[PDB]
Amino acid sequence: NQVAPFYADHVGSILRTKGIKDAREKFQSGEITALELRKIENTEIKYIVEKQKEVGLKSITDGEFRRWHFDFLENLDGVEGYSVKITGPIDFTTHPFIEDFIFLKEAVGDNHVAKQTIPSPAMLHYRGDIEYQPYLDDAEKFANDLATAYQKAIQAFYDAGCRYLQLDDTSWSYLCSDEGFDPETLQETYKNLINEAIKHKPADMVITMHICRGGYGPVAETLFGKLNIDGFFLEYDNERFAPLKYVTRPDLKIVLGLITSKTGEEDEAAIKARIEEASEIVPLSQLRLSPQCGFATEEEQWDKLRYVVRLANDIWGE
Repeated sequence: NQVAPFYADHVGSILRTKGIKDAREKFQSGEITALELRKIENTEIKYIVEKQKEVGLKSITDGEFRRWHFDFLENLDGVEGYSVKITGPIDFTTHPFIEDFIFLKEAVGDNHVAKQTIPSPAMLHYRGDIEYQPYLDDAEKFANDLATAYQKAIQAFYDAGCRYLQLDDTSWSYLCSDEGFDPETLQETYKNLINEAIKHKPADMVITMHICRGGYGPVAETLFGKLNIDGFFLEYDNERFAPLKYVTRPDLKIVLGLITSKTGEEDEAAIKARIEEASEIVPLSQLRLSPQCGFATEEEQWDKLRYVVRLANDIWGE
């Protein structure tokens, strides 16, 4: 048991089955209609919903089967794909992700928690080409609206019954090495953007953040010390526990993605040691396990999940 991210949790995306694979093809082909492709998706999602439950998972997603990033953004007023172009004032009114959640929530039940993933608001700032004149003249203006667009977004998800929302942010990984563009400045615009975006976060709602590559050393100060997020899904390799754990908050749980979700190799004693090492820097009481990223062979997939469930079980629970 648990509340926020569970000892055995997962990023969210799941491998596309052949049903969803075949369908998405006939659609762009012209054989099936948008209003028709949804049904299959509904069947497929339902199939993966049960599987996450049969492996032991407590948090269940829709495996991002309907395809959770630029689709979410391009559905915000003032934004439209063509990357995403910001051509008007950012806003939220009626997003398609609301019914997709209601659907998921339906299939999950009351004995499990529905997890919803959307990109981080800072994902629009970067991968988005600002075209609007005002935002182009005043950056603060852009950040403000985008944050309200998110306050309203989150509220709409909450109202829909979401109690576990995750922000996928792959922007921090960029300013982690190599390189420059805007060093030592983005972490600020972003940290303030994120906190503002989730400023009006209900007490019973959990908002985790997936930092895709991974809590590097640089973006580790403002991330675990300044960011007002509940949990963090950090991914690690087999060969490296980085004292960057500036996490002083006894409620800031950080999920450790020690399970390879791409290859297949994998020692058990290594993971236990690795976690153990982490437990030294930050109490085991507030650490979680999961595979490194979201899955995206099927058999192998769920097997690694039951592996997460087994490990977290014999590790957590004292």
